[PDB]
Amino acid sequence: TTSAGESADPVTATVENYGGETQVQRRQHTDVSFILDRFVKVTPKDQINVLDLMQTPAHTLVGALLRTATYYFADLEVAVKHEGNLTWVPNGAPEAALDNTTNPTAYHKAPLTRLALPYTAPHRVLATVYNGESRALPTSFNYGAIKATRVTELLYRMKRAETYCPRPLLAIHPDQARHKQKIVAP
Amino acid sequence: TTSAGESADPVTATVENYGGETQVQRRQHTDVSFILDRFVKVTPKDQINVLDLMQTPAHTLVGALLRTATYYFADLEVAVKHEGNLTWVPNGAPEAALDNTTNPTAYHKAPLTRLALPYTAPHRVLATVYNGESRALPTSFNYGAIKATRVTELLYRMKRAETYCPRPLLAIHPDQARHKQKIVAP
Amino acid sequence: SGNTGSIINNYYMQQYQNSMDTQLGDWFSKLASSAFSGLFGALLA
Amino acid sequence: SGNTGSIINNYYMQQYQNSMDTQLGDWFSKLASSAFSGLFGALLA
Amino acid sequence: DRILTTRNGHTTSTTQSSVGVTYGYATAEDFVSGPNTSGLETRVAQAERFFKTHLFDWVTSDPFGRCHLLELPTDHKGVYGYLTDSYAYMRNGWDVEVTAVGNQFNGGCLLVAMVPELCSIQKRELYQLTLFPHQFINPRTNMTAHITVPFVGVNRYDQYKVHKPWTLVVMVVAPLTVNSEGAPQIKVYANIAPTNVHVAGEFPSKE
Amino acid sequence: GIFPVACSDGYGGLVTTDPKTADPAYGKVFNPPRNMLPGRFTNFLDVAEACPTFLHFEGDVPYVTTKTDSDRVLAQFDLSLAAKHMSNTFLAGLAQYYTQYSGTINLHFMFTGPTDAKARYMIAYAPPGMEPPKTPEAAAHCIHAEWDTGLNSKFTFSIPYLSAADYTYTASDVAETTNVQGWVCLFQITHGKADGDALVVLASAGKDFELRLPVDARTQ
Amino acid sequence: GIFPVACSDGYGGLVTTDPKTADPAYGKVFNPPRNMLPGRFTNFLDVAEACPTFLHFEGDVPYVTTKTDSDRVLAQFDLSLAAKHMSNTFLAGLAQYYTQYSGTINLHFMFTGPTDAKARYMIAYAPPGMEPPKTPEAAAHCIHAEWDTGLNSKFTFSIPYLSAADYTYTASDVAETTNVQGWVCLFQITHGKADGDALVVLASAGKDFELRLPVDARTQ
Repeated sequence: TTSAGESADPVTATVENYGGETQVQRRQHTDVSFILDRFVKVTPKDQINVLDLMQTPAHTLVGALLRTATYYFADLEVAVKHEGNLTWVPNGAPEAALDNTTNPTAYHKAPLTRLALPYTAPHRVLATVYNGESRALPTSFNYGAIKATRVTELLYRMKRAETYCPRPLLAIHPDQARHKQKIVAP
Repeated sequence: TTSAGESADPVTATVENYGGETQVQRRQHTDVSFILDRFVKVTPKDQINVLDLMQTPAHTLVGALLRTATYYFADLEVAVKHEGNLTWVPNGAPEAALDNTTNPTAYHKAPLTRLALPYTAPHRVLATVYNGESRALPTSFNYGAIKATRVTELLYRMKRAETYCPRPLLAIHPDQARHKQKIVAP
Repeated sequence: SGNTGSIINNYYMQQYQNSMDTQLGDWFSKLASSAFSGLFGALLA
Repeated sequence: SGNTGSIINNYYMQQYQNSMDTQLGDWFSKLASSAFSGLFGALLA
Repeated sequence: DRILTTRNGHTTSTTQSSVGVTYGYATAEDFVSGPNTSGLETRVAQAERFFKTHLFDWVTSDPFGRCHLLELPTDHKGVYGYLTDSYAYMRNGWDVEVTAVGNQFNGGCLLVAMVPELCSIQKRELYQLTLFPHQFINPRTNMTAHITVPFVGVNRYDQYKVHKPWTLVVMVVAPLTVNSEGAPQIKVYANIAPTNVHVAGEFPSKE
Repeated sequence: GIFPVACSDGYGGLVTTDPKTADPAYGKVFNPPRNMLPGRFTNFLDVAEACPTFLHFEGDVPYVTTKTDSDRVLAQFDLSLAAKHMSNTFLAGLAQYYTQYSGTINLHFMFTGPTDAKARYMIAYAPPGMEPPKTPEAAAHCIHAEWDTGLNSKFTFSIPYLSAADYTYTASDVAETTNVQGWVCLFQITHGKADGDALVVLASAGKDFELRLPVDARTQ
Repeated sequence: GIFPVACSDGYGGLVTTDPKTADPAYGKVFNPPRNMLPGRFTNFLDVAEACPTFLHFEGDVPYVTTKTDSDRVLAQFDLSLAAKHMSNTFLAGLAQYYTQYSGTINLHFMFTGPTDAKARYMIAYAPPGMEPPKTPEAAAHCIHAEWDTGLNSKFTFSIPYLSAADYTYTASDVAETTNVQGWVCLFQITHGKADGDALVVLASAGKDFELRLPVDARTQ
C-alpha cells in the first residue's frame, strides 16, 4: 500500500493486496494482564528487602517485559522461602517497624509462605524510569519491605497489571547470519 | 455368508446363519479414549527429558497400543517423582530455558508432583512414524521438556485421546501349540 | 467422555484444564456398521 | 480477567483480596484499529 | 448394471474385471482452505491424469511376502512432477490401480495396499496388512484392484521433497501356481493418478 | 471459625488408573484445527471387526494347501486368542492386553485356485470335553458348515460362543494344558484337480465380540 | 462427625504459573484514581502493530544504499524473528519471549532521496526448498511486488505466511542451519541518479499476527 511516508499514522498493507485472505487471529498469550502475573525469581539480601518491582533482572521474562512500560499499576503478591518470621511493612513506614510483630507477619509454615499485598504507593501509577535525582528512583516506588531472619528465595508476581506508554524492548544481538541456539529435541 | 472374495468391503457372517441369535455387546473397555488415559512408566534420564510419547516402551500396554495409531492427538499430564525443582518448558523453546524459573516449575512436595500439560505442538495432529530423514522423527513431535536435579520415575498418561489411521498390533509368538503362561490362581 | 468419574463440576474452567480445540469451516464406526450379512443366494429352512 | 482459572467465587470478599480502585469525575487498541489499508490509487484486477 | 470405466482428466481406464473401488479412510476431501497458507493456494486441474509405472514380475518362485514398496509421489516426468520442482507446498489424494494380467487359469493371489508413512516393516507384520485400504487380486476372479485415498498427513500442506506420505504396497499372499494351461509369468503394472492437487507458494526460477 | 474437615486415612494415594485429573499449570492454549480429518477410529473393536487379518500355519504362511491323500484334515487348531495359529492376527494383538472376552469370532476363507480346480470344505466347532474329531464323518455331528468353490470365492463362518461361564479367559492357562474352551477343525471333503492350490484364511471380530478388564502382561 | 476429605497426593505443590491466588493479609486499601490516564496499551501486539520499528543492516544502519553496478541485490535476509536483520526490531523484541507464531509481517519501505533521484524496487518471498534468487529476473517467479518512488514515498508489503504446519517456531534451530522457514529478498531494478541515496526500512506486526506459548530464554 502506497502511503504518505511521514505522517506516521498506522498503515497495514494486508495480504489481500496481492490475492488471498486473512485468518482469525487470537492474542490471549500476548495480553498484558496474562503475560505478567506469573512468578519470577529475584535475588534476595539476607534480611531486609524492599519490594520494588524494578529489582527484577533485565534478562528474565517479566522483568524485561515490565520495562516495556513507562507507567505501570499492578497489585503484588510475593512467595518467599525463609526461616524465622517474615514481617511485611507498608509503603513509607520507618524501617525500625520491621521488627514489630503487629505488622503482618507470616509464621513459618513449610516450605514457603505466599501472601497477597495491596498497592500501597501514594502515587496514582508507579513508573519504571524517573529523571529526578542524578538508583535514580524515588523512595516512594515500592510496595514495602519484608524482613526475616534469613530469606532464601523470594518470588514476585504482579496481577491486575495495567501498563501505559510503551518503551523499546530489545532482543540479543546475533553475530552470525541468524541467532541459532540449541532448541529442544528428542 | 458367501461373498465377493476380493472387494474388501466388510462382511460379518453372524451366528444367526446357522440358527440362534446374538446378544447385547458392550465395548467400553475397548474405547480409545478409555484405554489410553492411565499412567505408564518410562525410563528417565538424569536431568533433561523431552516429553515425547514415542519413548514409551513397545512391551507396555499404552505404548504398544499407542503405536496402533498412525496419527494421534492427546493432551498429556505427567507425574514425576524427583528431588529439586522441576521446570516444564513448552514446545520449541531453546534448551537453555530449562534453567529459568519463570517457566512453570513445580516445587518439591512429597512424594511426587503431577501436573496437566496442554498440547503445545504446532501440528494439527502428531504422528507415531515419519519418513523424513534417514530417531527418524522431527524435533516438533514433543510436548516439551522437563528438567530437575535428578528425576527418579516420571509417568505419562494421555487424555482426550483421538487416534487416526490404524497400524498393525502384534502379540508375541508361541513356540508351543498355544502360548500357555502361568495365570493367577489361589 | 474419558476415564473421569466425578459428578462435580471441574474447579479450573475449561481452558486452564485442557487445550481448547478449534473448528474449521467416525470412519470405522461407519465402516463396521455397513457390513453385509445374511446370505448371497436363495436360502432354505 | 487475568490468569485466573477458577469458576467458584472467591473466599475473601473483594477488598481483602485486591486494592479497590477509585473512579474520578484503550489507546493503542484504537490506534491499531484505525490503520489504513487497501491501496492509494486506482487498482486493476 | 455395472459402470466399470474410470477416468481422471483426459485419460480413461476401462477394466472389465473390476470387483469394486474401495474408498480408503474417507469418501470426501478435507478442507483445503487452511489457515497455514493465508488463502494463497490454488487448484491445478491439469495434474489429474494417470501415469503408468512398473512394479515387479510375480513369478512362480516368489514365496509369501515378496513385497514391493514405492513411495508416492515417485518420479513423474510430466505435468505433475513439474509442480514438485515449481511449488513448495502441495497436497493431493491418490487413486491407484494396479493390474496383474495372467489368465483365469493361474492361481494364487497378491494383496494390494495403500498404507501411510510406511517404513521398517517385518515379515511377521505382514499378517495384518488388511487394516489399511486394501484390495485382493487373484486371477481366478479379477485382474485389477482400484483403491482411492485422500490426503492424510501431520499437517495440511506437505513438502514432497522431504516427505512421502503414502506407499503403494503389493505383497504376494499365495504364490503364483501356474498349471498346464495357465500363464507362466505375470507382470504387475500400475497407473496412478493424483486427485485435486492444490499448490501454494511459487519457487523462484532456477536461472 | 473455619470449616472443619477430617483428613481421612487410607485415602488420597496415587493410583495410576484413577479418574482424578491433575491440576493445570499453563492455560490459554488453542490447538490447530483437526475437524473432519480422515481415518479416525473410536474403539479398537471397530478396527478389529471391519478389517480382517491373516492367520499363521506351518511354514509361516497364511494359506493352507489341499491334500491329495486319504487324510482330509486341512487344519485343526485349538480355539483361544493365545493360540499358535491366531498369533499374528490383529484380533489376538489387542486380546493380549485383556483378561477375558465373549462373543463370536468370524473366520474368512478365500480360495485362490484356478478356474478349473474345484473343491469343497467344511469347518466344525468341537466343544471341549473329549478328543477333537479327525474325520469329516465324525465331525458331521458338530455345529458345522460346508461350502464349495464357485463364483463368489469367499466364505465367512461365525464361531459360536458356547461356555458355562459368561466370559472366557483370553489367556490360556500356563499349567493347565487341556484347553477346555474348545477346538475348531476345518477339513476338505473332496477336490477336483486342486493339487498344490491354496485356501488363504482370515479372522475378524464378530458382531457381538467384546473384551473386558485391561491388563499389561508384556507383549509376547 | 466432621466432613471427611482425602488429602490427595500429587496435588497442591507450588506452580509458578497457576491460576491460584494467594490469601490476603492486609485489607481495606483504596488506590488513588487512575481513570482515563493517557497512553494505555492492553496487549503487546497492538504496540507491535501500530508502531513500526527499524531493521539492521551492514554498518549498524537501518537504511540500505542504492547500488551503481551490475549487481542489483539491495538486501537478502532470511525470514525469522531470530535473524540478524530483524534483531533491533520491537517485533523481534517480544518474539524472543515466545516459542512459535503465525501470521503476516508487514515491511515498510520509505525512500529518503532527493526530488530528482528516481528508482524502482522489488521485494519477493522465496519459500524454502532451494537456493534464494540472486537476480530480479529469477525472483520474478515468487510472490513479489514492485513500486517506484514518486509523491507518496512509503510502501508497505505484507509478507505471506506459508507453512506446512499451522505455527512456526520463532527461534531458529541451533544445530539445523538451513533456515527452512523462508527467505525474503529485496532488489533494485533501476535507478535514475540515485547514487548514495537511502531506503530506510521498517517492520511491524501484521493484521493477523499472533504469538503463542511464552517462555523465558534469557534476552540475547
